Formats: sequence, structure tokens, C-alpha cells
Amino acid sequence: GETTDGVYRVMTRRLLGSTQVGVGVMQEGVFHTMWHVTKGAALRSGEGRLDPYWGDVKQDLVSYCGPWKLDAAWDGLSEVQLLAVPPGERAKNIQTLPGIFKTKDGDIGAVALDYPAGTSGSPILDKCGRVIGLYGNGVVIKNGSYVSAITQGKRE
Amino acid sequence: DMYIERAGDITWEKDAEVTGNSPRLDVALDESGDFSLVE
Ligand SMILES: Cc1cc(CO)c2cccc(NC(=O)C3CCNCC3)c2n1
Repeated sequence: GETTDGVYRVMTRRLLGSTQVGVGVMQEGVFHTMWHVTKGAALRSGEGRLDPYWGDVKQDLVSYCGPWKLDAAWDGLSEVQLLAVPPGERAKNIQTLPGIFKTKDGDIGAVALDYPAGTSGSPILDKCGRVIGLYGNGVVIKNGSYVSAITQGKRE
Repeated sequence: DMYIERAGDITWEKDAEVTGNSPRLDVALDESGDFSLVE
């Protein structure tokens, strides 16, 4: 299959027409998405088959063909960019200063940008273009608007 | 059965539309990977 670095749509045909269920990142021959997108299912790249390698429902992450590769982190200060890939629409950078998820186990970066659920897996970048995590596991606040964690995995 | 299609390079882009705010929220994370608002 296609193993060029970059961002990819995650499609299924099991439903009506072809539906975008999420997004992912290809880096160093590994495909990175969120667990709730694929549920750990195998994927197709043309005729090539991608098999799950690592996954954790609680981190809501999964890697294909190898171990999690993305280890850059939000610096705690700078604006970032969400490379949104919404269903049926072209890729688009949105610049934002992340807010914060405060939890018993520490603080996480968060981005206040509402996109369709099928945008789950779109990468968040720093100004050097390194991926600091994935968009699409978050919470609905008092208003009714959605806010996503910046979800980053561990590199071994 | 799920398949992947390339959508773009991963690049920082100058003069991207700047937007959204920066909310500080108290959240809990359950064992199912579901965030919730502590209040
Ligand atoms: C209700 C809603 C609305 C929107 C956009 O308006 C969403 C956008 C992306 C992802 C979503 N889903 C999640 O964050 C779930 C939470 C539980 N863990 C698995 C992922 C969204 N859920």
C-alpha cells in the first residue's frame, strides 16, 4: 500500500455510500489513529493490509505496522495548528492557543474547535510541523460546544 | 472493512485562520477513555 508520510482519511463502505469514520498520521512506516475510530480493526491501503500493533482504550490510541512514533509535546505556551480533515472537505490548518484539562494525574492541552466526529484522528502541530497529538477525544461544555484533548502517546 | 486515502502533507502554514479560545477545565478520565466535567 501507500506508506508516504502525511495525513490520511479513514473510510468504510460497510454503511450507505462511503463514510469517513476518522483520520490518521503516517510517520516512519507506522499509521497512528484513535481507538474509537477503528476499534482495533485491520485496515486496507489499496491492496496492502495494515495490522494493529499497539492500542490502549483508555489513552484512546492505536498504532498499525509498528510501535507509536510521535513523541513531540505542546510546550505549554505557543499557538498550535489543528490540521482538520473533515468528511467530504479538503484539509485545512486552524491556528489556536490550547486551553487545559486539569485531572488528578496532571494537566493536558485541549483545543476548543468543534468539527464532525469523522474528523477524529486529525493531527495537532507545533510551529516546527511536529505532531503533538491527535484531535477527537473530548467533552461537551455547559454551552453545548465540543473541546478535544491533545492526545499524545509514548514513544519506546 | 476500513481503508485509508492520503489527504495532505503535515506542514505548519503561515496566515492560517486563527480562532477558538483557551478554556481551563476540571475533568475526570474513566477506564473506558471517556472524559467528564468535574464541577
Ligand atoms: C458528542 C461529540 C461531538 C463532537 C463534535 O461536535 C465530537 C467530535 C469528535 C469526537 C467526538 N467524540 C468523542 O470525543 C468521544 C468521547 C468518548 N470517547 C470516545 C470519543 C465528538 N463527540
